[PDB]
Amino acid sequence: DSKVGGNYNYRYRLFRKSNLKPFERDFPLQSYGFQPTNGVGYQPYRVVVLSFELLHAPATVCGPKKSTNLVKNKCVNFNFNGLTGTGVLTESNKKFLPFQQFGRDIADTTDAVRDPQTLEILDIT
Amino acid sequence: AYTNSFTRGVYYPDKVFRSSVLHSTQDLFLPFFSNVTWFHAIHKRFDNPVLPFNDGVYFASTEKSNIIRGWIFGTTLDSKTQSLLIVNNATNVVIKVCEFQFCNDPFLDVEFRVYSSANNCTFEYVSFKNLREFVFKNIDGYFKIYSKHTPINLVRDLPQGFSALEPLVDLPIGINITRFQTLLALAAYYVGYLQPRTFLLKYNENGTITDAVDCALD
Amino acid sequence: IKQDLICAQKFNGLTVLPPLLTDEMIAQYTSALLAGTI
Amino acid sequence: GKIQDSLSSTASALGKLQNVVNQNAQALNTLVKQLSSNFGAISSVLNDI
Ligand SMILES: *[C@@H]1O[C@H](CO)[C@@H](O)[C@H](O)[C@H]1NC(C)=O
Ligand SMILES: *[C@@H]1O[C@H](CO)[C@@H](O)[C@H](O)[C@H]1NC(C)=O
Ligand SMILES: *[C@@H]1O[C@H](CO)[C@@H](O)[C@H](O)[C@H]1NC(C)=O
Ligand SMILES: *[C@@H]1O[C@H](CO)[C@@H](O)[C@H](O)[C@H]1NC(C)=O
Ligand SMILES: *[C@@H]1O[C@H](CO)[C@@H](O)[C@H](O)[C@H]1NC(C)=O
Ligand SMILES: *[C@@H]1O[C@H](CO)[C@@H](O)[C@H](O)[C@H]1NC(C)=O
Repeated sequence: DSKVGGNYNYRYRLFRKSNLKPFERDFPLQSYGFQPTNGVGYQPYRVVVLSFELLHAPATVCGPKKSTNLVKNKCVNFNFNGLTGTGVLTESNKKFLPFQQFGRDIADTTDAVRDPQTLEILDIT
Repeated sequence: AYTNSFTRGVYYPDKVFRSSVLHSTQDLFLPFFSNVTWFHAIHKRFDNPVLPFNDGVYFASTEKSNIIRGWIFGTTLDSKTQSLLIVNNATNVVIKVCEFQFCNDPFLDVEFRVYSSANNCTFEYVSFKNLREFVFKNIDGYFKIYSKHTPINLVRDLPQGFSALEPLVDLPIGINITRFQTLLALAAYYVGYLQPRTFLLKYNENGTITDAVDCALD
Repeated sequence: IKQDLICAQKFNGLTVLPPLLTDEMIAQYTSALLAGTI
Repeated sequence: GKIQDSLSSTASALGKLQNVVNQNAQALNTLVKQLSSNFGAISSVLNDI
């Protein structure tokens, strides 16, 4: 991105009345002097920020891990969409509304989970 | 006009099931007994003004014959910036985020005279006797819509009762919203402004919250 | 015998031991003392 | 007999007892409630960390 003539298509906001709020987007706009002869620190550098948000909400994006057959009555190590723990899994009558996927106890600890493969609510003890 | 919002504006704050427990939660909720603004659809009266949208808004609609049919959200509403348009037309429900060019008075007829141009479209999806409670919220690029329907037999006021609100859809529109305007078909509709408040919710054994308490009402 | 607030307390390692003298032996002691007094 | 009606009528006469038992629960309650506290970390749950 450092054409010899000067890649002036890239530019930054030089002046602004006040500091902008986080994750906001908007002569106040001045072009970068990107040229191939520019030294280190002055060269063009591309930047990509992965701002993934992970509050307990239906997850949709994550890495390659093979799911396996779910077992009941026998307490095991478990990991549901990154939520790791250990306990027994039992059929639960606690009717999650169609948006709920996890349930938490008084101790801010998980006690009910909705399986990401079968839409069933299971109690963890 | 103004009306006392006796017991409304409450929604499930999170996606966690609880039962027989009192839970405290800080979230953008509608304060109880507030002066919600009242608009009418008579005969004569067809007011559809543009209302500011800050910190989320609670909408209530006492309707018969399905008069209220959508909403628009934006900050300029003149194609200079993006805008989110939600419509429930006679075939289906359509949501669409584009730099729409809007008319001064957008409305539907039983026509679709709501916008005149759609330059840059990014997100798109296509699917008194009644009362509809909605709570709209725009947080960090995600626009959440809570929605509940309830039968009523009342003439010209919001019923005095309690009913929790359940989320239906969350949209990654990511657009700047400052104002909004409801879409009418050619009933009554109340608008209230949400504030950051701490609440106390009473879950019953069935898990449906039955009572709500303010921490700062009095 | 655990097989709710009580269950939530218990699960985190906060267990309750039973008193040695159950209510029956306490009632027997009370009855004995009462009979002696009367 | 007056005692029998009194204990059948009022519930506060046994306050000195309930004040004990309630506290035994209440302290336990807050002893669990501190689990939700983060104490300055980025998350208050161990498995998350
Ligand atoms: C959103 O629009 C309003 C009104 O035009 C403006 O005051 C505000 O700065 C905008 N926010 C961002 C992040 O651009
Ligand atoms: C994923 O799970 C659902 C529900 O069990 C099932 O209907 C679907 O066929 C599954 N898809 C794949 C690719 O396994
Ligand atoms: C609501 O209306 C009453 C009566 O006119 C007025 O006294 C009060 O200040 C209003 N409150 C709000 C929040 O607008
Ligand atoms: C309703 O809106 C959808 C989406 O734009 C459109 O395809 C459909 O034709 C509309 N129906 C009517 C009756 O206008
Ligand atoms: C709308 O799209 C046109 C064509 O790509 C572009 O020139 C213009 O900058 C866009 N407007 C926006 C993104 O606000
Ligand atoms: C729970 O729902 C059942 C089924 O309608 C009902 O019989 C019962 O009274 C409800 N209990 C509570 C506390 O809401």
